[PDB]
Amino acid sequence: SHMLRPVETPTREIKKLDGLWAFSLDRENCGIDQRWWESALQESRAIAVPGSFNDQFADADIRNYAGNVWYQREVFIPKGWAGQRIVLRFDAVTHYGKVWVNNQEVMEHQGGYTPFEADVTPYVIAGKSVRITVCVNNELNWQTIPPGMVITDENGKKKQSYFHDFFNYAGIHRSVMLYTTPNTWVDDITVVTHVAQDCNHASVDWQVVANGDVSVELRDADQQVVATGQGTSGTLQVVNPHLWQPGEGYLYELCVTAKSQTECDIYPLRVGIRSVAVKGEQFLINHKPFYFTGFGRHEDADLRGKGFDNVLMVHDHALMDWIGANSYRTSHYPYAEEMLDWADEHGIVVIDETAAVGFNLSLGIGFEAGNKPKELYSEEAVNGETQQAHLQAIKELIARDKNHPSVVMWSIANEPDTRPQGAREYFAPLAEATRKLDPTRPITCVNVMFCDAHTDTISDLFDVLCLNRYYGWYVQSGDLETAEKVLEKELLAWQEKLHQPIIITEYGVDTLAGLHSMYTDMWSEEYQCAWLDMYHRVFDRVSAVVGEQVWNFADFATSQGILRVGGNKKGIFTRDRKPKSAAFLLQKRWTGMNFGEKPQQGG
Amino acid sequence: SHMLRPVETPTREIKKLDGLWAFSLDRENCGIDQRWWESALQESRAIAVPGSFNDQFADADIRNYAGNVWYQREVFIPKGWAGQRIVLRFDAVTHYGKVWVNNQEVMEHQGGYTPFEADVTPYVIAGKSVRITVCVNNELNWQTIPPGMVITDENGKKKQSYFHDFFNYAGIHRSVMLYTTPNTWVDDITVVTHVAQDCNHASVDWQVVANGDVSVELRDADQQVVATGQGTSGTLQVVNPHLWQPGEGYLYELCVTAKSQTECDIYPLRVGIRSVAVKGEQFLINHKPFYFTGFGRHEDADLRGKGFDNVLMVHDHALMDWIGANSYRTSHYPYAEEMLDWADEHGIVVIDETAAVGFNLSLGIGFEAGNKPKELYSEEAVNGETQQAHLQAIKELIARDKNHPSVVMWSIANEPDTRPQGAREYFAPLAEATRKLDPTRPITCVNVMFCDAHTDTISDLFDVLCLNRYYGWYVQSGDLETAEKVLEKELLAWQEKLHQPIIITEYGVDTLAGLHSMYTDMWSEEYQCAWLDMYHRVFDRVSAVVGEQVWNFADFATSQGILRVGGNKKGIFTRDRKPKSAAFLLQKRWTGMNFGEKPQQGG
Ligand SMILES: Cc1ccc2[nH]c(=O)c(CN(CCO)C(=O)Nc3ccccc3F)cc2c1
Ligand SMILES: Cc1ccc2[nH]c(=O)c(CN(CCO)C(=O)Nc3ccccc3F)cc2c1
Repeated sequence: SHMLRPVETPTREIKKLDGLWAFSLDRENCGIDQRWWESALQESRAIAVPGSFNDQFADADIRNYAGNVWYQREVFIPKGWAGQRIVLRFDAVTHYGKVWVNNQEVMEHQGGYTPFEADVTPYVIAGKSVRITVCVNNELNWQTIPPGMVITDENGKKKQSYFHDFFNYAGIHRSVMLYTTPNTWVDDITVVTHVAQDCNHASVDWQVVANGDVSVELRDADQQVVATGQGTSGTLQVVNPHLWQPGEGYLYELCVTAKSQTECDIYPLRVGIRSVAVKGEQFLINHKPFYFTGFGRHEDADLRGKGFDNVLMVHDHALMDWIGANSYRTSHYPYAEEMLDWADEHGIVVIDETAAVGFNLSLGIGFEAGNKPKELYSEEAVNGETQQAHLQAIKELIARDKNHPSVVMWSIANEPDTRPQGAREYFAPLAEATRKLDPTRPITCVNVMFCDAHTDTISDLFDVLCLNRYYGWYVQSGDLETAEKVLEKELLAWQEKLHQPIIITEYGVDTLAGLHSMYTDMWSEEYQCAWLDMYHRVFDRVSAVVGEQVWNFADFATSQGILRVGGNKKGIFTRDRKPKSAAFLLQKRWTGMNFGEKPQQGG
Repeated sequence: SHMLRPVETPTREIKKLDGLWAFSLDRENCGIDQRWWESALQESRAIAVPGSFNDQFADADIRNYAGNVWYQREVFIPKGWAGQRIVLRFDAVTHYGKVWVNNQEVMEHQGGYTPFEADVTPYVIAGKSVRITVCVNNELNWQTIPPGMVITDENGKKKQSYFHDFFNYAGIHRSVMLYTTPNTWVDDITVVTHVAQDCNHASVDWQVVANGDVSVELRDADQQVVATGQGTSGTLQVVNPHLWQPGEGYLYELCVTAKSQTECDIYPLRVGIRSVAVKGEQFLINHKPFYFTGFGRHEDADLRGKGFDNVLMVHDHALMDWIGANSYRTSHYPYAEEMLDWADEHGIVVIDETAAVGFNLSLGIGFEAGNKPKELYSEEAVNGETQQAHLQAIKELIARDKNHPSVVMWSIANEPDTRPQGAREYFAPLAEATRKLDPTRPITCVNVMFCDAHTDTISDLFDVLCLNRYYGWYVQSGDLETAEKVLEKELLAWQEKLHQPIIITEYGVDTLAGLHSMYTDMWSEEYQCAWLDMYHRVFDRVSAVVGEQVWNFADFATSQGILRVGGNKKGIFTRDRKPKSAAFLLQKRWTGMNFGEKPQQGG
């Protein structure tokens, strides 16, 4: 369906992200049989909502819970919403959630990171109080988008196992909200920006009205009409542009309007006039070679898990600003739009990624049998339905983010095993579909290291080569000398094989804050510096390398294991955002370069 | 003035705590002169708002900034607030704030932990947007509630000095909002709940209205009318009840109804049926010998400072609950109301405290530079204005929390130096006025240790004896063997002198998380455990001691100094809420007792 971020013009939001809701588990899964959405959640406890439910209660049982949980709260409908289209919207409900407005089911959704909404007008009376019950499921299987395997022992007690690194946090991670629109209302927009060697060109507009005549107009930062248009679906505006630039991110405003014989609708969409294209080994932005620096990030912090927070966001962007990072990838799932809005406004360049991580049965900490399917691409494991769900995930992401200028490329997935035979058969259609859905952005699929230049089967189907490389860590452990020979050899292989622009989208080493060593070995702050330093020497020798995104700006939680010391420690910053010495290393290299430009080969 | 916690039926809130305001510093203090509230803040940046401005940007020059900062924001006013009361309310603006609606100065407030509000109807138009500018000041001087001394050096820059331990966080710490009201509006309510010997008794209701007849109806949790009152002036509803007990905390809902011939105003007030008093050497909640357990706390956390957070609140309470804490103190300032709303609902007992802290001038080892007034109570320093401002502080807090059943006691001040001359003539009037503001709750002043039995001039004026003691820490450094003698010798010296209930409001020791020592010495977890043990042993032998609160629940930030290792480390939990070995020690002692019941000497 159509998706537009709610703003407040003839429209209005009652946030209802207002924190406190009632909360209780369903350990027996009799919540639907007993119709819990019909009565006050019995035996419930307070919970904060935008957030993960796992960490809020310092309870291991609640944290490791698999299955259904229930949220609930009563809210008032603004009396002034008398005759309006009243919509209930969840910016995210991790993995699955079903919604009842007082014994009337309105929604159902299967993906944890994108919004779903429903017209609740016929089920809400303006000025009264309603009972909103959400049932949330945090289970993964071979058709869910991060694939997964829910294991159930002889006792019936379920247990979630997955193939990605980060912890499987669940719950309502983002805002829920009631919002208003007139019965004639803009409900879908699509803007393509074009540019021709930086003096003028056009923005195609494509508008889906909920039954109205649409007019449109483009406004400066100082709010003046620089262009104007009429008609529905089709338009091309022409300009003398202030281009959206990685540095500043100048934004115009396209004000879309929907007119009945009786009702108006005004929707302002921030627009960034910029071109994103690949030419050979280069990633051109506004027809200029751009060099990515920054992080693979995560949505993760103490207490709130993947729950959104404005302070966290403000702080992290201050940090990424200080350190000199010009980019990042929404590591492994669509991030909260607030992030993309920030990126739009501050000129931050983003690699937007689906939640499609886990395709791989070969990332294992060995020697626990842990029978996984023997065929990755097979009816048991990654099958036709999976491909659909995957396709669906791509659709829902693009539908949401197609208009963000900050997004400079789509990432279909992260580290699938591309060796097995069905790999190319599974991904080819997804690469073609993605291009259909958005023709205006280069496409990528993040590559795991054991599917190297000689064994990978998929990378030619994409535009930019995004590599996850750990030479000197998981392999050639603690050996910088040989890791460097391999890294550079593998990069040159990829260069000559595909002649695409290479971005190292992951490189980093677990590092204990405060672990110092004269011998500069693996888990020490000094090693993290020596490692990163070595990678950088290599990158500056390889012309096709067009980007470097360190594996993790900050330590994050993972599933328990012998590889993970209370989580992943590849953070440049700790989880409470305190900088390891590598932070200062990067700030020198990144602030030291000419902005958005690859280093001549040496200082 | 009149303060009511906004709730939602004939009233509606659009929370302006939509994080992301415009923010800037005014290092030239020329914003007021240049009328910054008239246009958009130039040289601004996004800031999340609830929460301190200090830490959001990982910047020292902003963290330590003293002077004025500016918050700005725009907000559409709801169409449905057609001809209604529109009230702009800030739950807190640390220290000072001046507010402008577009160009209209609508507000001004000194005090940082209590709300203020005003009617903005004439300056706002429903259906339109309005610009909101807030000038926030963090400066502290002698006539301020947290007293202090700002020193402008030869250069044009200010540098704040103060006398309390915790860091001087500032900014908009709590919810800000627009909330609506009919023109006939309840604007004040006061409730006193008398009980006697636990079979039955009534509640006086007394309230102020904007011209409306009041239908006062008391309700079950089940919404059944268990009593009814009549008349805009008060009542006595004498029925047999369900007591608000510390264990579970039952709650009645007294609905207050104001009426005009044209408009009707409904307001639900949470009412906890309980009595509180001092009887000899006992604290009697519902006529029961109680025993306080818990912490002295602080509004403090990573990144956000003293800014409120639902997750943080949900988690901390999960901890206190788990560890066995049945009570705590709003240490050194009025906390956000949510904390008390939560305490009411969960039967959490709460010693409410004013921001009166810093009244003392001998409070450290200063190696550093002379002049700091000579006479604490003197026109130089703590004087007429300062007793006024102090009174004003007692007023506002009580005007807000007089109806919170969790509040079982008022704390006038913290660690005042009561040896100088004016000490007794200063606190006597305030001690008198407080009871005159609320005679339903006992009152205390938290005592510093160098005012001890033979030297404190001011304890007799209060009902309960609250003592901060570090006998094994600041003095008798690391000698549990003598620290015991002194402590008991001291406690028994207090008992015989005043014959009041004794609560140790502060007892704890700095402890580096992860510092272990076979020698069980200072700043080691082992020591912290041994120290707290030693105290418990002494409490267990003084029949007068009715309450124990460990020093801080969690490590927090302080001003820079030799005694503060990256902040006060006296937390039982670290700042990110990870427990020190003392947590499990307290766990066993606290949950191990009978609820609200002192051990039988020993145990
Ligand atoms: C050349 C080669 C061959 C085999 C490999 N196998 C691996 O597992 C990994 C680690 N992998 C990171 C991959 O980039 C990870 O994320 N691991 C993980 C997570 C949860 C449980 C157990 C786990 F090992 C690297 C790897 C490299
Ligand atoms: C018997 C005696 C005599 C003199 C003393 N002087 C002190 O300072 C303290 C410490 N005090 C806690 C009081 O309970 C504190 O809060 N200190 C502080 C804070 C910031 C900077 C420097 C600082 F010393 C105790 C104390 C005891």
